[PDB]
Amino acid sequence: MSDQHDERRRFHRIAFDADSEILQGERRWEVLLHDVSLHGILVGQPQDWNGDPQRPFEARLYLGLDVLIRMEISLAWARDGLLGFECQHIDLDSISHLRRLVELNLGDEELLERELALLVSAHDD
Ligand SMILES: Nc1nc2c(ncn2[C@@H]2O[C@@H]3COP(=O)(O)O[C@H]4[C@@H](O)[C@H](n5cnc6c(=O)[nH]c(N)nc65)O[C@@H]4COP(=O)(O)O[C@H]3[C@H]2O)c(=O)[nH]1
Ligand SMILES: Nc1nc2c(ncn2[C@@H]2O[C@@H]3COP(=O)(O)O[C@H]4[C@@H](O)[C@H](n5cnc6c(=O)[nH]c(N)nc65)O[C@@H]4COP(=O)(O)O[C@H]3[C@H]2O)c(=O)[nH]1
Repeated sequence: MSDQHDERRRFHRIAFDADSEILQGERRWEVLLHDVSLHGILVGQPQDWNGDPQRPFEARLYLGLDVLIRMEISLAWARDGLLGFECQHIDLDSISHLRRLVELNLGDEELLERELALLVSAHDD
């Protein structure tokens, strides 16, 4: 309840605002994306959400004018109006645009040490 916010996802998720659309079968809907990860996405639940949580969903993100990203995701969970999705497959090109978003959001060398060492608890040592 303090500075732990009960973290359960190894590392945070590049949170930024943008427009996202989800397509499941012959049905499409417009949604706002609240945050994403190199292997997961979070979105808002629209009213026209006429889909079966058991069947897969596809997500398309729109950032730049020439930046169209496509990812295939499945319903992971749903709580308080928001919906989570786990990436099952994503285009090689889309993967790179996500890398670009992560790199730019990263910024550059910094201090706080700890924060930097935190990568230790996950990967790359
Ligand atoms: N089943 C499931 N549900 C998910 C997942 N990701 C998000 N959610 C749901 O969506 C909510 C969005 O987080 P928030 O409350 O705005 O804001 C979050 C966030 O700011 C922080 N937080 C919690 N766990 C983590 C974590 O592992 N990493 C980071 N970076 N922040 C976390 O604490 C706040 C409270 O978290 P919640 O009450 O859980 O609130 C979460 C949770 O109900 C997921 O992978 N699986
Ligand atoms: N970027 C992004 N990715 C998402 C989101 N929701 C789900 N995913 C992806 O799908 C997985 C969901 O696992 P889970 O079986 O729901 O189980 C979750 C859940 O039990 C817990 N967890 C993670 N983050 C939260 C959170 O914010 N709130 C709560 N309450 N639980 C969380 O940790 C587990 C993490 O599972 P993994 O598969 O390792 O990590 C996440 C992540 O890879 C989302 O909103 N954004």
